[PDB]
Amino acid sequence: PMFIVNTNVPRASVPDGFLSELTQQLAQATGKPPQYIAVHVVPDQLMAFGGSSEPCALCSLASIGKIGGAQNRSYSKLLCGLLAERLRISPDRVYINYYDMNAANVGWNNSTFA
Amino acid sequence: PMFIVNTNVPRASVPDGFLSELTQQLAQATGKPPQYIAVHVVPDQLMAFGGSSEPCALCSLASIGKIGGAQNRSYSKLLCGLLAERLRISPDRVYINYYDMNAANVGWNNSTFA
Amino acid sequence: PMFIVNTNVPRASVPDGFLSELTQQLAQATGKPPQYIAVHVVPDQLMAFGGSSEPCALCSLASIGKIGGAQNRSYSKLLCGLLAERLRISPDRVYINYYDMNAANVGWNNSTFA
Repeated sequence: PMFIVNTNVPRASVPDGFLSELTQQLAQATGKPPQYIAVHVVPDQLMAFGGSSEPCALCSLASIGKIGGAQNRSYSKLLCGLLAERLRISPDRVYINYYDMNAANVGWNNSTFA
Repeated sequence: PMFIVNTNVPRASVPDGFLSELTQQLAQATGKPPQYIAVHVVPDQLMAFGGSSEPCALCSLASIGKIGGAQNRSYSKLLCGLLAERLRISPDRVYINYYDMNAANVGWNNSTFA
Repeated sequence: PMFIVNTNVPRASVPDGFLSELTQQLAQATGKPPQYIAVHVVPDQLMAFGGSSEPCALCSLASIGKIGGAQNRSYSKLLCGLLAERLRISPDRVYINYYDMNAANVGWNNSTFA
C-alpha cells in the first residue's frame, strides 16, 4: 500500500512519529505486512477545500487489493481520525482517493508484482 | 471534484485569488457546489516537458462522475485557459489527467461517498 | 507519457542532467517522441517505506497505451536502475504505479488526446 497526504498544515504541526503511526495503523487495517507499506506526508501546501484555506487534506491510498466499499469506509474512519487527532484537520475537510491497483501495474525491485 | 496543478512557475508568479478562481470555475464547469471542490497548486517544481524547463504543468482532475469525452474537452479548454492567463503557461505544455472516481472509492468525513 | 518521482533524497543529490536523462530514456523505452514526455522529480520529501526513512521513492508512469505486463516489467528494471545509479536508492525501496490512460482522459492544448 502507498498512502499520500497533502495538507496546508505547517511542517511544525506534524508530530514526531507520525509516519510510523501511519505505517503501523495501515498495516493493521489493510492486513498487509508493514514492510510493504509506504507513507508520504506533504505539509505547507497551497490548498483550498470548499473555497476555504482552513486546514484540509487531499490524500490517496493505493493498494493491490484490499480496496472496496466496506474496507474503504473503515480506512476513512481510521485515517480521518488520525488526521483530526494529530494534525487537527476536520474530517469533513479531507478527501481520500482509493485506488485498487492491478499487480501488473505496480513496479518494485526491478520488476512488478504480477 | 479535486484539481491539482504541479508546475515549475515560482510561487510569486501565482496571483492572489487564484485558488478561488479555480474553485469557482470548476464548480461551474462540473456543476457541483463549490463547497465540494478542492484545489491544490504546487509551484517551484523541478519539471521538464518535452525535454525543456520552460513553464509547464502536470495536473489532475478527479471527480465522482462528470468525466467523459466532451466534458473533458471542455474542462481542458477552461483549465488551459486559466493556466495560460494566470500563470503564463502555454497550453501545449499542460497535461491534465482525468479520473472518474466511483463514490465508494472516495473517502470523506470518516466514511465514503457511497 | 508522464513520469513522477517523489523521494526523500535531498535536492543536492539529484544530478544535473537527471530530468534530461529520464526524458531520453523514457522516450526510448515507451517509443514515444521526447516532445511528449514529461518528467517531474520531487526531492526532500517526508516519506517512509516499510517504516524506514532510508532512501526510497514513490513514482508514477502514466501513458496513453504502452502499458502492460511485459512492458511494465521492463520499465521497472529501467527506472529502478536509474534511481539506483543516480539517486542511490535501493530497487527494493521503490514503488512505481503504472497508469494506462484513455486518450479521452488526458487533457492537453485546450482539448484531449481523443
